[PDB]
Amino acid sequence: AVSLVESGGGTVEPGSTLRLSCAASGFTFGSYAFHWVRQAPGDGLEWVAFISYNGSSKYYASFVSGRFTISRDNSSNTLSLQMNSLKASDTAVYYCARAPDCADADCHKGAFGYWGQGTLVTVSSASTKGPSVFPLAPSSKSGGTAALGCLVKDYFPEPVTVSWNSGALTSGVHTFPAVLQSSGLYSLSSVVTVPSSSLGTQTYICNVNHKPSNTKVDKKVEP
Amino acid sequence: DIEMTQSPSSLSASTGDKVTITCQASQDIAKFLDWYQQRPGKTPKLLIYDASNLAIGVPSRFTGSGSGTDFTFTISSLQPEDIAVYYCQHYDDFPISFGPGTKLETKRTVAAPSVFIFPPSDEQLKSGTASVVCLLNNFYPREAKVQWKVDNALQSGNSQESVTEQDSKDSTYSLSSTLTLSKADYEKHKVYACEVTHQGLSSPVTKSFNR
Repeated sequence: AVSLVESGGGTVEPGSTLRLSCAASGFTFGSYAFHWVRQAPGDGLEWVAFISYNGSSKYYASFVSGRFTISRDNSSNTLSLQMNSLKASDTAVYYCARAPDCADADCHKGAFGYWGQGTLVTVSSASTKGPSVFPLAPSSKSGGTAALGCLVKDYFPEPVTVSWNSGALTSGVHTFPAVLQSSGLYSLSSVVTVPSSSLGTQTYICNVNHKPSNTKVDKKVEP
Repeated sequence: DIEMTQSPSSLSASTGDKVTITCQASQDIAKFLDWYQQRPGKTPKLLIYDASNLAIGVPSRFTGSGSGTDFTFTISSLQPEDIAVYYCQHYDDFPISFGPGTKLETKRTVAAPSVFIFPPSDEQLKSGTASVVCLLNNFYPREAKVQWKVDNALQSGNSQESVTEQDSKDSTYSLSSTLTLSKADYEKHKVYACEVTHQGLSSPVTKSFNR
């Protein structure tokens, strides 16, 4: 089967460089043109670059301005995007893509039938940092429906994952998209609604994982 | 560079509805025009290529038509898994570009949020910052406003919020807002309030606590 596996994602300081790769298998790599496409968090798809089947033609989006170089190695079944002089606005998930199957020597239809899995590139002066996990509970100063939660604060880069009670609690859970703070660090909340009566009998623990910083926290949330 | 546009920007629909959305190019792009679906948090998927051809593996409820500058994409009978953003994309020349997308959501009746306020934790207050959080739970439509107040003074510039993806079961949204204060500012003042306005509320709802 066509397989496109990306690597090289990570964090980069402004003005510095990062190289992405896409390893292809399951077809004749050198018979296909390839593209890079990116998507900033919460924004639209944005075309970045094209390389022809044999690498003789390369084209770039207007925002590239000579900073990125697409290349390929047809003997090793790899595609590359070398990105230089990166800026915060280049933060995105980057995808490689290829046309639908075709029988010709050069399959270059500008339709993206097969995509890589995507890899995140985050450009910031921030350094990799694990979150602090704080409880969200109602003021101590009974009766109705209560909300409780965890505030997963000041981490970099995305993403974090949150579960409740090791996945045993899923009903009424809302885990929100992170916001990017003025500090350059992310913060996210996760909440659950429960009857206020359960605050005395039940245990609520939020399980937070931030893989980039090797941070795993289990936080008991108590009234 | 060719400019691709899409209308509407967002569309509310019901399962079973016929959905028709449009795409326009700033010059004649013949039929060099494709359509993609992207479900929240997923990889995009080609549905229609060369204006009207059904992509391999894709079911018949999807179609596209048009040529030149004006194109249409249709779903004959919307299914729940079809709630997504749809993008058009030209390949008339280089540079290639996408349109900005049309986002679908599911219609439901108006629902006012339940509202909850959370003080900063004692854990957080051991350091120099205080975060106050307000939750707006299970509401529709997505538009809502939060106004933070500290000792009855309206806050500006020191909050951020986000909204969940529409719930797949009940078609509601939820919203979380965080007010960020220095510990000193938090300890200086007493009354913390979040005031919520929404179509489902006849007047604003305020939840508050006293530090």
